[PDB]
Amino acid sequence: SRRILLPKNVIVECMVATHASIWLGCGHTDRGQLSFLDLNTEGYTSEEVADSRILCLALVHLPVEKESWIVSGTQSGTLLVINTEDGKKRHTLEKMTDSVTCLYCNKNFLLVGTADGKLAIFEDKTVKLKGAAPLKILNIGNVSTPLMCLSESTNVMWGGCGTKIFSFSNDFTIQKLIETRTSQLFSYAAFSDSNIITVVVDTALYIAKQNSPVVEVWDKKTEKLCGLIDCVHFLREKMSYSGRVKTLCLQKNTALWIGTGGGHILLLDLSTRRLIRVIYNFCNSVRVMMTAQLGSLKNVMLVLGYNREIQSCLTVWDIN
Amino acid sequence: SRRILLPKNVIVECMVATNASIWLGCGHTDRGQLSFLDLNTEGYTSEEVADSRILCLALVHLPVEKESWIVSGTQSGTLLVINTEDGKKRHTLEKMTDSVTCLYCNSFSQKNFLLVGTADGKLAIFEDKTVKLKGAAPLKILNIGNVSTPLMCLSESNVMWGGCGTKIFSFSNDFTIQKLIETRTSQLFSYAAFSDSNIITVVVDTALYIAKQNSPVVEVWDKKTEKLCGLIDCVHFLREKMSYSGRVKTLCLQKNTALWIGTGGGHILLLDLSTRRLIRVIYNFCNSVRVMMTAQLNVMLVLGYNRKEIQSCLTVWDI
Ligand SMILES: O=C1C[C@H](C(=O)N2CCC(c3c[nH]c4ccc(F)cc34)CC2)CCN1
Ligand SMILES: O=C1C[C@H](C(=O)N2CCC(c3c[nH]c4ccc(F)cc34)CC2)CCN1
Repeated sequence: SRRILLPKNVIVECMVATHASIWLGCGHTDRGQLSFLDLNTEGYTSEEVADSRILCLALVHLPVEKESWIVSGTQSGTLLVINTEDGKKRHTLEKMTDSVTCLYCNKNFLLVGTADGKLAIFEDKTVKLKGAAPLKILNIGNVSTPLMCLSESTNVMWGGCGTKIFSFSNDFTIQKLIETRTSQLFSYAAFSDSNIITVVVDTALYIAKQNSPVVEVWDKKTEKLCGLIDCVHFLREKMSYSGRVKTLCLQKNTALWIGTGGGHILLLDLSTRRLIRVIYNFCNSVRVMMTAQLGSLKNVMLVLGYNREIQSCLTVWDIN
Repeated sequence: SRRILLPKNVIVECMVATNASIWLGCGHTDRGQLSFLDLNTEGYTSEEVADSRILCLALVHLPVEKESWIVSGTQSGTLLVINTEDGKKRHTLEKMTDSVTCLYCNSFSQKNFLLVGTADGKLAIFEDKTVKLKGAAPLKILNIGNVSTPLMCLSESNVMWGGCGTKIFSFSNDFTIQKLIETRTSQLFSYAAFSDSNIITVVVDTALYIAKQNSPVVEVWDKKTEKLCGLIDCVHFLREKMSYSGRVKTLCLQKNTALWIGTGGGHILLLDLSTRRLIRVIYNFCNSVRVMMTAQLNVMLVLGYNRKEIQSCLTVWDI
């Protein structure tokens, strides 16, 4: 494990590693600032690239053309595309009707979730073209529901929109549309009515909600709540822990990492439904937890957390 | 509303309401001490009536015979029966094979019965007319558990429900266990450790609301399907001073769709069972809630204590 300290008062909204260095979208500013951290030298440089805050980052790599583009999704709905080699070669795709609240890479596609519950689908070969429009736009929700996340079993894709879990495929038509507010009977009502912030797909769908210590477990086939993981109880068995879930992350098979707003990390064995390890006070608050392929067969876990004046830290370890 | 302080260091294990008055079994002693509190004068009297701690109490009222008997279940298995009018009229019934952990008066159409739950998971049944007979033997003894599982609670809505270990049992007129639900399976939704704990209380309404030992979770079970149909987590109800354990000590159903939950921290939550929402919260009512029951003269009686010195209080209020 190696801990890299970012420059003081830097806030990271989003993060994307490149196959070592990471591209970061900054939250300490109202404009669109893109930063770049060299994992080796710990070198940090930044640039103001867009008028509004960069909320999402997706790296779009095109093998046939041997080109990689870093896509930034801003608060105003801008899709800014910068070439990873030459930064001078940059442009914007069709501007979204609302904030870009999600960016995911799926033939390959660039999926865009918006604050008004829309999903824009671009193909790899379309990302390269200025002002390029999507193949289609899926109106899943409304202006009061944002499309926050996307995931896959690792075809069939799963995403979160408001309090709903949705699935789509090759045809790009909504298949499963599960209302999760139904968990109110087993979970605390306020947590059930919160918007889905993250989704992880294994044998079931594990979902986290805004300001909630409860991870809801849903069956993919029955479309019913088949379980609950309450971080408040896993942490207490010091008593003041909010246990709010900020990040959900699957490791291989039957292992789920949970990062809390109070800066704790819990690892659960899904096969035995038992807490393996808890890392208390990892930092003051855990923000992002993701897997990254950094080189040839170099697979690593990245944790972004911050301390209390803000001090953001990036922890790196080999995912065994 | 009013607060009646008991003499300093008096500990109440059990209560039964009967001026308005209450019979108390004391927990500040290793012998059987039966107390009496006049709820009007606040007058307190007690007497050492048995050799071991009184854990349970029940009033057996025979309106035909025009008599009333207070039944005390002790730590050694004694069922001591005392006449409420003449305390010199007293006798014991057949001694139980272990501690008396539950006493309840129920009716079946119409006959009335005294139900005796034991620490070795047994249920002895005595018809009301049997209770006035010295050394009387029960009508039937049902083995629902073992020495590890105490029959801790008994309730009704005629069908009797109870809890023995982590199993919920049901029985009717025939006195034969009908439904036997394993609750350890709440583990998928509830925190496993809470699911594995023994049942300490059961309330019967449209569903079964069960509390478990050292648990902030009220498990809600469906009588017809015999499957979990809800959870009421008191830690989250109290939080939305975040350090509350929210451990359930008592459950008491008030009239039509309203449940009172008394916690170890001295808090009382009131929930509307039809809207599943919280009506009222009484934060730091006392330091810790022990007993919560309804008495027809109508009134809600709460027994709490504050703490080398213990001060028990009784709070009474018109419903
Ligand atoms: O769809 C399925 C998958 C089910 C399964 O095997 N699952 C899903 C439910 C999961 C779950 C519930 N409660 C938990 C508490 C802690 C914890 F780590 C995990 C859980 C455990 C894995 C079996 C039937 N069918
Ligand atoms: O026969 C029935 C009635 C059941 C019902 O209607 N119930 C049970 C579940 C209960 C419940 C869940 N979560 C809560 C949170 C607070 C609170 F006060 C109460 C609850 C109250 C409603 C349905 C199946 N079986």
